[PDB]
Amino acid sequence: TRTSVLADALNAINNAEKTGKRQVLIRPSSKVIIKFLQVMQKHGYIGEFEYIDDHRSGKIVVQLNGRLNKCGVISPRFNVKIADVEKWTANLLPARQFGYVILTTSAGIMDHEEAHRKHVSGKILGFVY
Amino acid sequence: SLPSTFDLTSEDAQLLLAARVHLGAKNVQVHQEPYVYKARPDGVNVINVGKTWEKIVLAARIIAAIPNPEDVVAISSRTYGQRAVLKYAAHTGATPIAGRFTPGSFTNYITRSFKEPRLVIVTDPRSDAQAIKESSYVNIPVIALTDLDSPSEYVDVAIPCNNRGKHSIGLIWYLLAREVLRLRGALPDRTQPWAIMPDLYFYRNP
Amino acid sequence: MGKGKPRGLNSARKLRVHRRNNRWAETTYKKRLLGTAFKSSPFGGSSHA
Amino acid sequence: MPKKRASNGRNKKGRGHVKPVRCVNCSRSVPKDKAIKRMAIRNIVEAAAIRDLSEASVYAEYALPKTYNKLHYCISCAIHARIVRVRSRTDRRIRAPPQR
Amino acid sequence: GRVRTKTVKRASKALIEKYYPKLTMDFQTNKRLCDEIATIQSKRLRNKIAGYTTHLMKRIQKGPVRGISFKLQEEERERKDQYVPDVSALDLSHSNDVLNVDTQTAELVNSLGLKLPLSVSSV
Amino acid sequence: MENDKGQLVELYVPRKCSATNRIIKAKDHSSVQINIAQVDEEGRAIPGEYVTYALSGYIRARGEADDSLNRLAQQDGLLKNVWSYSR
Amino acid sequence: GWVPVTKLGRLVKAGKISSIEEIFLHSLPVKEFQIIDQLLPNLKDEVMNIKPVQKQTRAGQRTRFKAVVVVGDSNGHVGLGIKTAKEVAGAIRAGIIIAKLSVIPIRRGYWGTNLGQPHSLATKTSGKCGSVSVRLIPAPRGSGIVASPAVKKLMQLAGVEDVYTSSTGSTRTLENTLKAAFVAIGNTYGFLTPNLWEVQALTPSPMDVYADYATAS
RNA sequence: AGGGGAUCGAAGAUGAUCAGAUACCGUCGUAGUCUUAACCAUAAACUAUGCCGACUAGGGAUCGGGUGGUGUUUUUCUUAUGACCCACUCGGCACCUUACGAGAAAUCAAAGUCUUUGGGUUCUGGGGGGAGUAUGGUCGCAAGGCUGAAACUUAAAGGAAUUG
Ligand SMILES: [Zn+2]
Repeated sequence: TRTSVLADALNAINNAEKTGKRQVLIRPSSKVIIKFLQVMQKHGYIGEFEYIDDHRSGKIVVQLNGRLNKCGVISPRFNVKIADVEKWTANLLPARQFGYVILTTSAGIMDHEEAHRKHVSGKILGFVY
Repeated sequence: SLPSTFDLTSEDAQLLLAARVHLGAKNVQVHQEPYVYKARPDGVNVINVGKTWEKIVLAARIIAAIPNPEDVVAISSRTYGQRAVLKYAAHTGATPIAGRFTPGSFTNYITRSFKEPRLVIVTDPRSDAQAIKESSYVNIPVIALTDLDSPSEYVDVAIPCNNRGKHSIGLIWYLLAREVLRLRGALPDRTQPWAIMPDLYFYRNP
Repeated sequence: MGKGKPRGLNSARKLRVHRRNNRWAETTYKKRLLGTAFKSSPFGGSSHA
Repeated sequence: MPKKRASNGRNKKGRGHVKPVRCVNCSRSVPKDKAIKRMAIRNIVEAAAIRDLSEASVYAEYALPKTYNKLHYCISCAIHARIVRVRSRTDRRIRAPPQR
Repeated sequence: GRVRTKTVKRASKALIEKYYPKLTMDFQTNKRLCDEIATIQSKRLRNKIAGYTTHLMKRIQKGPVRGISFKLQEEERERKDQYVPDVSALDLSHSNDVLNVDTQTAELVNSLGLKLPLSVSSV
Repeated sequence: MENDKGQLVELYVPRKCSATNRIIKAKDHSSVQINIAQVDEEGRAIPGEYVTYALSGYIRARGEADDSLNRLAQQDGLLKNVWSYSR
Repeated sequence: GWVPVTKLGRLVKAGKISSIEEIFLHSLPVKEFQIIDQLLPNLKDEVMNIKPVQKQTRAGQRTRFKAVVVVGDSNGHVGLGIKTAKEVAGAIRAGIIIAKLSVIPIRRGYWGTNLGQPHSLATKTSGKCGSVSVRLIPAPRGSGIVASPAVKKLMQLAGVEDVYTSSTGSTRTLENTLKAAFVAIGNTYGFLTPNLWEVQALTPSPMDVYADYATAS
């Protein structure tokens, strides 16, 4: 059974970008996927995407750019205590220059640079770069 | 963009349909592959005409771009195309290869038949599989006169053609040899059929 | 591929107990816990005698 | 000995362990899939004549029937001359029969 | 078992390729033209070149051969392929009536061009 | 690809594939350069001017070099009514 | 003596391609030995090891000597070459030739802000060969090379100052260890970054411009 | 423990071969083979590949439905079913061709989406022997299952491929 809807979305994107595609169809759909994709949309990893509304659940279609490399997920949403973000950002990303570890918290759904300014942290969802 | 002139000659539509260029492509279907216009009854397809004549002019524009003429290679192992390639080599500078390719031609500098070209033109991807696959080792583009049966391994700019036999090989090289000379060459005007002849290509009696 | 082992947020118990079983398949761990050095090994589990 | 063939004894697929059948020569038990089934039709009179019987006989036309004997051979027995003959590595793959 | 060797056929190809003139049928005249140009040490090997070169002249009057066909032989085709026996008429115009195309091919003309000659068949 | 204030550090600022937007490596022997001529009024061709493309060896081996060329050509204006958006 | 074959060989002898970039940018082959000697002056040319290898014969065996050699300088170029001749010292001559033909660039960076010149890898790269995976992994200033002595010589020729490693597998096989690391160091140019997203004009190659001077007239 | 008991048949008799043959070959041959009530719970119980879920590549066959075709026939006249053909579609047993991926390699469209490592979850393993033995439980009328050690010995045992 599809226990993680968020994992199915980012899995389908990786197989498309590997083959050399410019469009992906994610079926299950959610609020959290739309919040996750809009962070990628700001930093230039993904172009435009449009939500098809079946009178039922949802269906998303994305436009790939040719910039992505990997878009991963970490399923057991571990708790993070601001100072311990240095462990996760070092391992999951390459280099200290750029990359994003997309996490969730009581403010909203931030990247690790955005969350550092506010002095705020919580659970983790996934990453890019 | 384009000269707003080469809009497919209405007289040349008679030459294509008489030679059976757009009356086949077999039942079998590789799935690239949008060069079609519906299926005829009893296991026969129909190739679109406007798509072919556009791509032949596109192929001529790539051949015209190279500065040194004696460079673009024409290849044919199939016995029908052997006569057509020899004519193309005579009109404009283009070293031909008839029959066997001899493996290690583009690679391996010891060989007597050592080419080092910047463009390859092929008749059949099926029979000339050695020519297309081995050309990838030293960064060479390809042009293929394919039909809907043959594969697309390293095949750039594939002109849709009819590889059943006889006529359409002779006609497509005749139109290529014309369009190469139209853009930088002998002919100062596109009008007047030009002669020469299509039947100077073709298969002969043994 | 879930890699066999339980990757749950509340898996704690099974993760700890599975390894106390698998720890017994190592000679240095097995001989330290059971203590054959005292009961065997002619010396009294010592350097010199 | 690693993996030799993919299909092996062949047709037991989407199916449990099947009925066996006895060989002709050895009287040895072997599966019906892994059987080597030749079908040998023979003229009931031997072709070395064949005229000599029909010359002296009664009636015109004459039926002159044929026996329809289906045979089975337990692999090792078939390597003695029967439908096998050991093959090369890539020659194994040809499922198309020789001749016809 | 008189199979001629490779070193005989090395000379037999090299001599006939360049010097197609000075080669006419018989042994004795062509034998005098082997020692003419080349510098062979022995008599046996010298005369054995004359044997196989003269044998190729018997076949050359009954068509060509693969690998041994140069200078005159490429030109001795050649008009036959260049100025072909055909063409009387065009040919392949609309000599036999005016295009016997199919139903689907007739419909294909309407989208692209406008009007060609059509004797449309029902298939 | 940058440093403090003065100049750009690095060499070989590499070519990206026109179809996929993927970096073409130095030893990737298979990559190609399609140079297409610039036509003028009533035949002709402008000498020393091209509409250049570049394809990676990855997609060329796959089989979608021909389909990718007609997509690029129709947008630049080197073709008419060949490659369809909807299919 | 010199005397070139092929179009690029004649082009370098005239003296138009400087050193080097125009070969690597446009992905041109380099089959001639004499090109890299003309372009790059500084080359080492250091031998790693020599294995006698046996093939079985009906009455004896055939001793043949493999020769692993590394090539580079101290800026950002490295190479590798293996060859198996029956002469021992002659195989080193053959090994140095082949390694020059497969010389390949490297992309360096930071490592924690710019300030001055770069002296380590930009991104975390890796390469596999057989069953030996290598992983690197930049460092800060003043850490030095942290790898096996065999791998250390390959990194010294590259001009990389500071880098960590994490080899995993049967790493004693010195051919597969270096050849796996050669993919990891060669895969630096390939991984996209925020810097390389900006679009460039597609330039004409040396072969297109200088067509008439090359080729035998 | 009952019934049945034709054929083949461990034990066993009994002819040859053999230096010996109580082994293969042959002639017979008890139990067993079949069933009715109980038991036993193991096999190369092998696709030597744990289940549920996505996504990635083409190609025709086939077994079951379900669609449409003035299609072909059946012919009792249109029939109307059926049975054949052409295209399409869900589910299933399988195959072919390529690897861009994976792998130590044989090979694999899953053994792919893993140093760019994280979809959910059960089970088993940690050099070779001693050993599936000792001992103690527990289960069976028995045969034996399930559970399951160490002292002590040793530098190799092994997998896939290449030459001879
Ligand atoms: Zn048998």
